[PDB]
Parts: sequence; structure tokens; C-alpha cells
Amino acid sequence: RKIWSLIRDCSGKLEGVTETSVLEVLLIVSRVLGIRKEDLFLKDLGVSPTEEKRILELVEKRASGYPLHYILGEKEFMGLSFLVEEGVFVPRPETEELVELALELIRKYGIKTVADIGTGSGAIGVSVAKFSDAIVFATDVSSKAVEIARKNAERHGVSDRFFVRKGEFLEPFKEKFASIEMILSNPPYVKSSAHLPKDVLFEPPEALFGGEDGLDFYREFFGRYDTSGKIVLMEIGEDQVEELKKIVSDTVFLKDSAGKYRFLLLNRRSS
Repeated sequence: RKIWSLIRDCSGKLEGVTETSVLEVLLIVSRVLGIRKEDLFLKDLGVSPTEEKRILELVEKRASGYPLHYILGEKEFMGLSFLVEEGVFVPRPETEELVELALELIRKYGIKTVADIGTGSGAIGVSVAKFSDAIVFATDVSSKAVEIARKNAERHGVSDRFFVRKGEFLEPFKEKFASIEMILSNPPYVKSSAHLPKDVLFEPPEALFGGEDGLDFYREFFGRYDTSGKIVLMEIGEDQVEELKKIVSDTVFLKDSAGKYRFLLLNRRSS
């Protein structure tokens, strides 16, 4: 009944799932009481019996290794709140740095037309539209990614400059291909073998795995599309540089904050 001993006993159940258990319980509590992270600092009290069971239910869930932001319904990315749900890849902080590089190439070159392949929640394309004048054409294989990328564009007021269509690669936007000046993606780039079948996966496997190699996506993309006149900027795996060089030579690779190779960049824009 007293909320802080609930917080303290819950935090211990999440010990083996996260480094920040008190925080996750604070976020879950807030999510269930429908209150604000910030307004949890009432020194005595605040919790009903239905509310109590609910929190313990979600805490047991989280203890199984189920993603926190699925429970929260939301993930913060580039300072914006993206809705997420079971069935959508949850945006990662690493990807922020792709967006900042993208915005900087838009600023330098006066780019008006961008694509986001594999848009998921809309994280890249929506942020790009929110913070530039560019129009963004986005795709995904998943109906749930499409529906949610749409609602996130609406949520951040860029439904007029961010358009999502179900399909693979840029197949649904064939008629726009010539006008597209920059193609961005954070594609599935994980090896099929990095998943031991004993371990649970809570995110959609089409969002994570690029065949045995981890490179299927890049092989098919760079075999199917002529990128003359275009800039391609895509998140990659850690150990994938040398093998990528064999798929698309001419590429530059960029290190992230943490000092490792995370993005490929193929600038074939003319003068």
C-alpha cells in the first residue's frame, strides 16, 4: 500500500535484467498511475490495490527480459517521444548519430528529398523531417512499423513531409527514385548465428537479422539500386567494414562517439 516500499521491493526483482532497477520501477510506476516521473516525489503515499497488482504484473514481465519501452509504450529518440509497441524495433541511441550526420549533409548540400529504408518506428525519417525542410519517403516490410511510423509522424506534426509505404527497399517508391537525393537506413545487420535458440527474442526477427553473414540487406540493396548522383548513409555492424568493402567499394566508413566503425557513407552527388 505505501508506494516507496513497493518501489524498493520491485527494484530487487529487476537486478539481473538491468543496471538501473530503481529507475525502471519508477518509470513503470509512473506509467501505471498515469502520473509524471517528476511528480513521484510525494514523501508518504499514492497507490490502490488494482494499481498494486498491475505494477507487480509489469515488474514480473520485465524480470523475464521483456523490453521496458514496450511496457512504457514510448521511447525517447533525438529528444522526441516515439510510440513503440510489441512488434516494432525500439530505437537505439547509436542511431541518433546517423541522424545528426544526415542533418549535417542536408545543411551542407541543400538536400530536399530523403528516403528512410526500414523505417520501424519512424525514428530516422521523422526526426529528419522534424529538424529540416526535407521531405522523407519511408518504407518497411512490416505493417505494424508502417502504422506506427505514420502515428509518430502525426505526433510530431510532419505528416505533410513524411510518407510511409509498406514494401521492401524502395520498391514502393519507384517513381520517386530519380528525385531522391539521399537514402538513409538502419537496417537489420545481425548474423543469424549470434542468436542461440535457447535465448528469448522479444523484438521482430526481420528487424534484426541479415542472414548468415549479417550482410544480406546491403548485398541486395547495392545489387539492385544505381546510386549515381545520390548519397547513401547506413548504420552497420561493428566488425563488418572489410566485408562491406567487397560489396560496395568506394565507400567511406565513419566512427561513432565510442571510437568504433558504425556508418557507411557513399557520396556520389555531383558538381
